[PDB]
Amino acid sequence: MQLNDLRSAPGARREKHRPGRGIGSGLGKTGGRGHKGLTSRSGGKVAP
Amino acid sequence: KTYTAKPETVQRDWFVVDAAGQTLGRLATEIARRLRGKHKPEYTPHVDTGDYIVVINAEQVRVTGAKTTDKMYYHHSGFPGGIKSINFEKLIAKAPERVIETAVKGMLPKNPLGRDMYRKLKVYKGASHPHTAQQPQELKI
Amino acid sequence: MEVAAKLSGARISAQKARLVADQIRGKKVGEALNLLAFSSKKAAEIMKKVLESAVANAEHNEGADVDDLKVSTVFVNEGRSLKRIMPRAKGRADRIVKRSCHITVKVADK
Amino acid sequence: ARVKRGVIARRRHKKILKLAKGYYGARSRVFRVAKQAVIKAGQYAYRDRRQRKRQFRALWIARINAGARQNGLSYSRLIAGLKKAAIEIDRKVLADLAVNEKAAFTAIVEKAKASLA
Amino acid sequence: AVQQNKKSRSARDMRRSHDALESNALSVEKSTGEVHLRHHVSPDGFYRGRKVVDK
Amino acid sequence: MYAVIVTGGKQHKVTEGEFLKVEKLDVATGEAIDFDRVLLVANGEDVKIGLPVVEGAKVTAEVVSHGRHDKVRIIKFRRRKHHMKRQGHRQWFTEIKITGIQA
RNA sequence: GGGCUCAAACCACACACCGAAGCUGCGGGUGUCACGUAAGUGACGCGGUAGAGGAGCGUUCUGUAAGCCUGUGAAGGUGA
RNA sequence: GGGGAGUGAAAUAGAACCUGAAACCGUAUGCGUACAAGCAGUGGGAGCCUACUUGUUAGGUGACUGCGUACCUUUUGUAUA
Ligand SMILES: [Mg+2]
Ligand SMILES: [Mg+2]
Ligand SMILES: [Mg+2]
Ligand SMILES: [Mg+2]
Ligand SMILES: [Mg+2]
Ligand SMILES: [Mg+2]
Ligand SMILES: [Mg+2]
Ligand SMILES: [Mg+2]
Ligand SMILES: [Mg+2]
Ligand SMILES: [Mg+2]
Ligand SMILES: [Mg+2]
Ligand SMILES: [Mg+2]
Ligand SMILES: [Mg+2]
Ligand SMILES: [Mg+2]
Ligand SMILES: [Mg+2]
Ligand SMILES: [Mg+2]
Ligand SMILES: [Mg+2]
Ligand SMILES: [Mg+2]
Ligand SMILES: [Mg+2]
Ligand SMILES: [Mg+2]
Ligand SMILES: [Mg+2]
Ligand SMILES: [Mg+2]
Ligand SMILES: [Mg+2]
Repeated sequence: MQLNDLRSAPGARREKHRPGRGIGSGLGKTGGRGHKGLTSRSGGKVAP
Repeated sequence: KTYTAKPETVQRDWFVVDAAGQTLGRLATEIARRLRGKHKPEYTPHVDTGDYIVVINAEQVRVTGAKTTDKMYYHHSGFPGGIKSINFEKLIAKAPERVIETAVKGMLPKNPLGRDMYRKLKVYKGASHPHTAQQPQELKI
Repeated sequence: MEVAAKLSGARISAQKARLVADQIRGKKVGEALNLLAFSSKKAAEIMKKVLESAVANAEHNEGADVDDLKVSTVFVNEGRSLKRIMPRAKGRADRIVKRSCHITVKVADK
Repeated sequence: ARVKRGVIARRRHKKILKLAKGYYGARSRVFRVAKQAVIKAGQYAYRDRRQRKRQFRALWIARINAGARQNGLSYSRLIAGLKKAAIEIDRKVLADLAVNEKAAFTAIVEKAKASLA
Repeated sequence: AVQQNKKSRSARDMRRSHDALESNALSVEKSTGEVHLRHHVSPDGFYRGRKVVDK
Repeated sequence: MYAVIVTGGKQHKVTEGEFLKVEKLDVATGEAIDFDRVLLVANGEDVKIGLPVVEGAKVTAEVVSHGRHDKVRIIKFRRRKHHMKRQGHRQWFTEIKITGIQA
């Protein structure tokens, strides 16, 4: 046991999605929001 | 690995073809293919590996059908309305070598190499040519 | 040997000064001096001073002869610009660049 | 916390411009022009790996045609003869024989001529 | 009227292929050995042997 | 004297003492391979044409070294469609030295 | 387009050949299943926008670190 | 404003001064380029030059030639004028 020898179990921790960070990430240029419409807008949310 | 013909070591022969009684297009294909070097196993698409062709008796070339009066050669002078047309028959009477020269030029590539291959074609009106020192070998198609 | 003189911040454009520099490149210093003395260009008055300063460096720091020297290297580099404002017709303000250049003349006997 | 992009961005741009070496004008000096040229050159290079195989085969076939016609056969008749007599020499080697080993190429053509009839 | 495309540096320098300066016709006096413009009074003040401006 | 052999889906015209780069062979460095698919053996005016194989002919080579060709870059770009993938490639080869050609 | 007319047109028949990133060959990578409690074998796959899923690189800071490297040359810059 | 001298470990640390990137502008050398048509590359490829490893090599250039209408966005669809 060492401070540079400690891990969490596989699958315990994951990276968050980072949209709009280029083509290769799979979330580039729209962030998974599609093209237009309210849902693509900043603050665009449909009321419950 | 595959062989390429060096322009410095290309063997080029001289051939003389008699155009008397020959169909213009069918004689022009043999001339065009021998100016390209397509008859040589050393053929390279970017190298002029072809032979020199001397054509004699150019006015005696012939066209089938009614093409003697109907085949028309057009050119434009760059001026508005500057379209000019001449007959096969009247072009033979005026510039007979231009007939064979035109049929070969359209059959060659339209690039610097094709203009190089054209420079190896010598067309003459009489039965004699000035290149006797090159001793062309008669090439009857 | 090769000796150089440099004038930094010559108040003239590098494009204008390069026309004079192209005339004296590769010439014997005596000929180049006579060409610069009778040129109608403003750059030749400035260039001639740099050339004869290089000749003086070759004759003092290295002890040469003017008749053995030739202009081996001459080049003009762009220097610091000075930024100015010129008024135009309808309140438009236009930026004026006041160009300067670095003139380097190298003489060599070789 | 705060991450400057200068060092990493310079390394990225220099890799592209190094690939644009030898290109004309802005295609070798200006990053956003050089970037397009490096991508397009890559598209061409991928496509020309395919085209090279076609171009060389067309060159072999033309030389085999010229070599075989010097021996009284057209290309199409020689290939059919080289299948009737089970000769599996490929066109790259056949085109090398027709230029460099003409006696060997003549023997193969005669073997194809005999097989046809 | 203005360019649709920025002119390339090659094209800029090609227009300037006619901008090179010419050299004047220089002569040497014989009375003094002095360099002057051909057909001009010398900077010392001599023309074809004789002093004309006398400073 | 040259022979035509088949190696790795391709054919090569080979002579004695020639160095070749063929598709990777599962033969250790320094061992001697014997090519049996010989299509044409020519000793000079003594051309032997296999139908398809020259009967009783063997070309013997020696594995000089293994290695990878210069890297090739693979780029797939679809303009206006937000798509680009890159890929490198280095093809394995085996360098052989033709130590003998027998008719 | 050149040019073409017992065609280099049209009709019929036949035997050849060319022709793609299709198929085969040779070498390599990868996905999913199955056999493997293994290295790996077998089969079938592997164009792709929006979009979902998976696996990573790199950058700055903190710990590991009063460690390790470093004026016998750090970071940075510029070539191979 | 420079060239020397000198100071300094270092002056291309010289006061607009640590490092000193890019655009952009030059000088030098090598090769190419004035009968040639277009996204300027890519595939093939001669010659020349340089360096050693002295030609199955490395680097630079690249005649000639096949193919080839930037990118982003937005769109049913864009070389798009
Ligand atoms: Mg997607
Ligand atoms: Mg949008
Ligand atoms: Mg919509
Ligand atoms: Mg929507
Ligand atoms: Mg074409
Ligand atoms: Mg076939
Ligand atoms: Mg194919
Ligand atoms: Mg496939
Ligand atoms: Mg496989
Ligand atoms: Mg597929
Ligand atoms: Mg996919
Ligand atoms: Mg840091
Ligand atoms: Mg000291
Ligand atoms: Mg410091
Ligand atoms: Mg500084
Ligand atoms: Mg020219
Ligand atoms: Mg043009
Ligand atoms: Mg190449
Ligand atoms: Mg084209
Ligand atoms: Mg619309
Ligand atoms: Mg389109
Ligand atoms: Mg536009
Ligand atoms: Mg336009």
